[PDB]
Amino acid sequence: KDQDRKSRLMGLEALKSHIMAAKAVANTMRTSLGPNGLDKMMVDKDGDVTVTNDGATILSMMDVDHQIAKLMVELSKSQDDEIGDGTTGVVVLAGALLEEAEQLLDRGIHPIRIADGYEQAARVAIEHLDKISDSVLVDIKDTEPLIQTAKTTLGSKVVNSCHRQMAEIAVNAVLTVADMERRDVDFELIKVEGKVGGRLEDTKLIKGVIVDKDFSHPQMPKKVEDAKIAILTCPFEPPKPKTKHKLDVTSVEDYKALQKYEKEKFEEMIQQIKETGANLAICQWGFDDEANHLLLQNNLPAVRWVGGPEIELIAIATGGRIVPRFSELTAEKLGFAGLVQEISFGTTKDKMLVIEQCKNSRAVTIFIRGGNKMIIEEAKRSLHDALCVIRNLIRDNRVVYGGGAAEISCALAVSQEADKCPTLEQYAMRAFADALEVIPMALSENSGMNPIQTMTEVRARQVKEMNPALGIDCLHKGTNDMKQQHVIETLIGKKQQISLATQMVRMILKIDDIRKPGES
Amino acid sequence: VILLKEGTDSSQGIPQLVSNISACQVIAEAVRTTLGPRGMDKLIVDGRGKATISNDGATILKLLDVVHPAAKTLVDIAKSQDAEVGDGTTSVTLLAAEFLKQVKPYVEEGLHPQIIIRAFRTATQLAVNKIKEIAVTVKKADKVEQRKLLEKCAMTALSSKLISQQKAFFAKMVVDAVMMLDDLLQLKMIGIKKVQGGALEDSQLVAGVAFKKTFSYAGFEMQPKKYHNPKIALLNVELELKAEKDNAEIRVHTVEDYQAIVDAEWNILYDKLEKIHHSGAKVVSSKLPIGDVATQYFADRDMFCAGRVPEEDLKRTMMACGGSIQTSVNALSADVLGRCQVFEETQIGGERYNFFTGCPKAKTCTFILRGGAEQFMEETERSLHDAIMIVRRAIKNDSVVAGGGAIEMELSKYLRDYSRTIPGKQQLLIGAYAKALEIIPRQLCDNAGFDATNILNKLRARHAQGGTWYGVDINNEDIADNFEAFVWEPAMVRINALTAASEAACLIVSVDETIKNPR
Ligand SMILES: Nc1ncnc2c1ncn2[C@@H]1O[C@H](COP(=O)(O)OP(=O)(O)OP(=O)(O)O)[C@@H](O)[C@H]1O
Ligand SMILES: Nc1ncnc2c1ncn2[C@@H]1O[C@H](COP(=O)(O)OP(=O)(O)OP(=O)(O)O)[C@@H](O)[C@H]1O
Repeated sequence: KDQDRKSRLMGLEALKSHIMAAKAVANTMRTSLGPNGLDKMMVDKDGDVTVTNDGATILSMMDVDHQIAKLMVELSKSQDDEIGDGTTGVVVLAGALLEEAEQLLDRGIHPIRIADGYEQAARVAIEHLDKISDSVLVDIKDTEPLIQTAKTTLGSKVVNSCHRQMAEIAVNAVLTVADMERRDVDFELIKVEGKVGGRLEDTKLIKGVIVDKDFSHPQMPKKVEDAKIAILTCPFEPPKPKTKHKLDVTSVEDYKALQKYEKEKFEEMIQQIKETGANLAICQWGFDDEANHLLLQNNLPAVRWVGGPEIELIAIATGGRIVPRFSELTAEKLGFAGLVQEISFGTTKDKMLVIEQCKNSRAVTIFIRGGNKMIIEEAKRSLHDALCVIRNLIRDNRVVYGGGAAEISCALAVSQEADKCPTLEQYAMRAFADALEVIPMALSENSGMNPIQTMTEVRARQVKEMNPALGIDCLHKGTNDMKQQHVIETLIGKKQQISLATQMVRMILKIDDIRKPGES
Repeated sequence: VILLKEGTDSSQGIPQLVSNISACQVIAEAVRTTLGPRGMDKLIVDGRGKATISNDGATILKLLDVVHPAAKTLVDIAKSQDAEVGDGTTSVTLLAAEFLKQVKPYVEEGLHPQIIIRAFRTATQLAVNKIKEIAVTVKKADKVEQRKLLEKCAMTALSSKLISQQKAFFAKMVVDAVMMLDDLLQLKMIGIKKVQGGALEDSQLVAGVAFKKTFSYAGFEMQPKKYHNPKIALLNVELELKAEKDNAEIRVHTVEDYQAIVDAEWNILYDKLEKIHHSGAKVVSSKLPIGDVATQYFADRDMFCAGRVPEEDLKRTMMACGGSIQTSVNALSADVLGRCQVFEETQIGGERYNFFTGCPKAKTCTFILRGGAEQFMEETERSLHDAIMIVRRAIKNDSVVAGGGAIEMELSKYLRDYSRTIPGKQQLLIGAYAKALEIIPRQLCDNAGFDATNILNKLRARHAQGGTWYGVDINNEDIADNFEAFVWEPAMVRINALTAASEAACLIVSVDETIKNPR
């Protein structure tokens, strides 16, 4: 049904319409490339304002209606776990590949020759990256050059003023939850929380689990050195339901009887913590005033009003289990911790619970601070980009010089190997060499320099001067050769940037018909 | 003021047929470029806003739904093509409209459509006898085993692909997967799963049923994987402590029943776990997610549990284990339980995967893909599904013909030579029927990006010299012998595609007036 009111696009003009749907996405994000990338204003659906230039926030928030532009949204679900640094880089690469393919479509070449020709030239550019890559941590492990490379990818944003102490934190967080010889870094084992107030220098590395809940009473001790934590859902008190107790009393004969019936329950379940051997009582609900007076005398602290996901996040790090009531209390499901402390922040009444193990754990949490809440969500993503580069260093310590140095040397090898291809895929190989030069050309355009004058000077430098590649001066430094300026990208991040860009042009050029049924 | 129609849509004559011939070509234009293994895919979006990316001709016509009357006559032929042979909807849709295109100038000159009906019944009946003469039975030719021949046809079908370098490993796995099945071959029995990460060498072939196992809840360090004869249970019940469907809310104002209220809510979970313990099910498979409390139950009772299983993988497990899918828990007994010989939790690809091996009804398999992208594995899944299809038809039908337009250019040469010896109105129509059959080697050159006129002029010159099995090549930009290059197709599907394309072309020509009732 519904044949009337249906948009159709077929013929040769549907091929250029899919190019124009992809050219609108690339031209917006060719200005936000590099550390000198221009900011983007985001207007929320309810009226909030948040400004950023990150690539992963652009693709997730751009409510596009074209299905060709919706295919550009799909690459962000798999790229942020792989490269983390070239989200703006693959969009301009997929767009500029279709720019020269728009010129190739005027000649009459079929897109199944262009999609196969782009896959042919991508294997030459991938092979050229492995020949020019240099190692860092071959045959040994070291933590000193890993912080220097992490200082460059972190300081590309506004958090460059405190990039030193935050780069040492992300190195020790990955090395605790994961080993370098195992090469299995888990992103779910590293959590990042934050609260308003303070500076960026007050970032502390908590090896364990943090929850934003205080103790059940202000007279509770703030130091638990014993590794026995009972995590339950019902507090050690007379039993109350989940929503509303609503105890009915008739007269003073029922109030006197229910008080003695509650005084037995106030004496039993409080002393039921000592028969098992637990010290901390993390319960989902709070405690009463009569229970808090008894917890002070027996030296047993407790955490009140712990939320839904806050319970399960503690028991994974400490190795505990969600206990439903007091009858299932065993010593095997009790949590383990080295230091449970409460840390306040000035006059703020947050008083979060800091559970530390004081050892090499398997779940580490990072608490960042700042003067505004928009900087805390920016610094969380800033450390998340730093976690992927260290993850790429563990899987492969070989690295390649970024900042346009790897892109120009790849364009020289592809154009040299294009003459050895005596078929109709030769024009697609020369198309791949021209689109590879656009990413270092957009780097110099965002820096305020002439884009063509800056590009061809490195062409005479990477050929006539020296065979090692030289970078493009993007941060207005003294000279070229960004290897001396310590701006180096990863090899896996540069190989998958080429492969994902070829994958999206192959899926776009093969699509030649769209049918959109409207309303009836 | 007295009208005979009064809203009745009706017209007859010659231009009613010309309006029906040109309306047939809009359906062929929707599946013109999807012909061939290197064809272009179409983008179809439904009313919900979900974009579907596929190049299969059966999936395109099922989502087109054109309200034209002559367009609906090409739908049920594609439906009958799935019942007669199993596939070939994009071949009979393109071939039906090109029969009407060549006779479209002949109708306008005053020729009656019933004479074109008598020519389509004649030349198709000659095409049935001509196919069976050239079709050779290759069963034990040149004393080579059939396992070596089945790896050769899958090598050409998987050529010029992502796994074209390692095609020697992928050709040996698609043969043993069909060899693991019974005599009743089916494409639905062999499932394909994808595992992200790793190189292409780490692809494995599961002899039984393996699923994704997205169960990411608790339950580590217990529940041992190795079981000799476990009882496979297929459930659809949620085993969480605080479930969205299984709860108990009673509003009393007594403190004595408040302990019993939480105990009664736990007894909903506990009695549903105790019935699995009485039935003896060593492995627990459920569609709904399983909580962390139920994982502690089977840990001490020496059993395994794994939730978040899709219902498609549960039905493949039912066909493998031979049991039945039970939604409730009180009806769980040995009549619906399964059995297998080897069950283990593997760590292939970094994630946990469960698979059974050694079932009494082990007629299903699972193919595991490894690669750096899911869209790399998505096109590999469709290419390996195409590699299974060529292997499966070679086992069922031994009498095969050369594909790649070799049987289409040979039928175009014989029907042209028969038309020169027939006087009357059957010369210009059957001679146009032979030229209309040349659209299969022509669209194979168009979708592959080759020169469509440079190959087809050399292909007909090769058939004029005596070449009977020469066609187009998808790898090389020249003609090649498809019988020597193991590009085959059975004779029965080529016959049934011709009698379906001629019947679809005859139903359009025999229609001259359209009757519409006003309602
Ligand atoms: N100091 C520098 N000098 C020159 N080039 C640099 C410098 N720092 C980074 N680059 C280049 O900028 C590129 C990253 O650009 P950009 O900052 O626009 O993406 P991103 O925002 O990091 O991506 P994401 O959105 O995933 O964080 C890298 O490929 C790198 O080569
Ligand atoms: N490996 C191959 N090399 C050359 N030609 C091939 C190859 N595989 C198939 N063909 C040709 O492609 C044509 C069919 O193309 P395609 O696979 O797109 O349709 P199909 O799915 O076979 O259609 P249907 O489902 O109706 O059978 C056949 O006529 C066959 O001759």
